[PDB]
This record gives sequence, structure tokens and C-alpha cells, in this order.
Amino acid sequence: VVGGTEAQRNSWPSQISLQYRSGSSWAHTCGGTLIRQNWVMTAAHCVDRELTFRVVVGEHNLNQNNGTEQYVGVQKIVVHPYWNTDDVAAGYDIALLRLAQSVTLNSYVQLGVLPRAGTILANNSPCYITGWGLTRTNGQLAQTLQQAYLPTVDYAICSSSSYWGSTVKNSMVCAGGDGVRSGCQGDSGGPLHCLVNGQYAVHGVTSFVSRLGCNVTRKPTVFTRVSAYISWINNVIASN
Ligand code: NA
Repeated sequence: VVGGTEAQRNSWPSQISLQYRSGSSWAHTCGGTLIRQNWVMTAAHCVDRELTFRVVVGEHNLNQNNGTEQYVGVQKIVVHPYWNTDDVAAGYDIALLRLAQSVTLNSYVQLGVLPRAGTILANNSPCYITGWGLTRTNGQLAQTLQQAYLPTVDYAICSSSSYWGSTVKNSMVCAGGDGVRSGCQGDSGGPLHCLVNGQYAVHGVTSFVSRLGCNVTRKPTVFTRVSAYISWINNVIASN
């Protein structure tokens, strides 16, 4: 997250860190949202590589013992069947991870609530992106979980020619684009939390930013629209 602030450690208890085994250690690669005690929602592109993955719930500082973490292996990966890794702009950038164990819930570990199917946010709706992604274009991962306020940019604007044009689909949510605050590499797969009727819900799964940089004016961060995938999510969980 570029232009973020440090999150309070109990603000976003559904945020997870998706990590891969790297030598004798683990490296953060993506975010995700805990949606059942044994299921995480993330981006398909985060699990394109044939790596050994684990999820960390209750994580705050990637570089220090928080006293709250639970570490759990990924047992099964179900990518959306229409995902095509060389065409992110087509959409379908979503995957579910079944965890090897069911995590224990507490103030640091909660299920993300999802929007009702079909919900589309009005332009300029208030949301936060959260994650440990790069803090500058071509920078480094954050140590502590970051948040940035990114108001939505509706389809009509986001798919206009000075924004994303044809690359943004109605199955996506755009947020931000102010040139200061954005998602960045390593935030992929994590949540966009939007406040609706008094309650934050996870409306987005971080999918892409501009090849020209993270915080680029009129290139808002692009997310998979969770509300387009409610039936898919339920179908996967019920069949696994
Ligand atoms: Na930690």
C-alpha cells in the first residue's frame, strides 16, 4: 500500500498473509480474506506459481512476533475455472484456499463479511485497502499492516479512456486513482473493505495496478468484485 497509514492491530481481523516457502523461511507474497475458519479468498494470480503456500491469520508485523499469529498450511486450491493468467483484464481473478486446519477466532482473527450478491457501490463510496504490499512503486513490503482510504470509481468512469478503458470490466471494482494512495505489489489477493449501512464488508479482492506504477493518477487500483462471485464461492465451499 502506497500512501497508507499503519492499521490498528484489531481493525481488519479477516486480513491474512499468504506466504510461500523460500529456503529455510517463508516470504509474504499476497493478501487474502478469511471467509470460513478453514477457507481463504484470494486472487487467482497469487497462486499461479507452483509453490508451497501457508496462510498466517492474526498477523500484524511480518518482521516481529505479535503474539497473535496462527500458521496454517494450504490444503487445496480452487481457482476460478475461467481464470486465464495471461489475461488478467478478462477478470475471474479469484481463488479459494482450503486450510489444513480450522483457525480459532478472536479479536485478531474473524471472518470477512461479504456483500450481498449483485451489490454495486455508488461512485466515490468510502473504502480502505489493506495489506503488506510495497509502500512505493518499486519499493519494499511494509513490515506492519497498512491501510489506505480509496474511494470507489464507478464503471462508467473507470472504463473511460483516460482511466482504464476496455481493461476494466463490470466484474471488477475500481478504487483510488488519486496519484498518492494505492495498492501495490504484495497487496494482491487482499481485501477492499467498504462501509455500507454501518458495516464494513469485503467488496474487492486486489487484482492489478498499472504497469507504469502503483500510485498513478487515473489508474485506480482494480479489484475483483466479490459480489459477482457469491454463488461461485458458495458452490466451491459446499462441494469441498
Ligand atoms: Na508477526
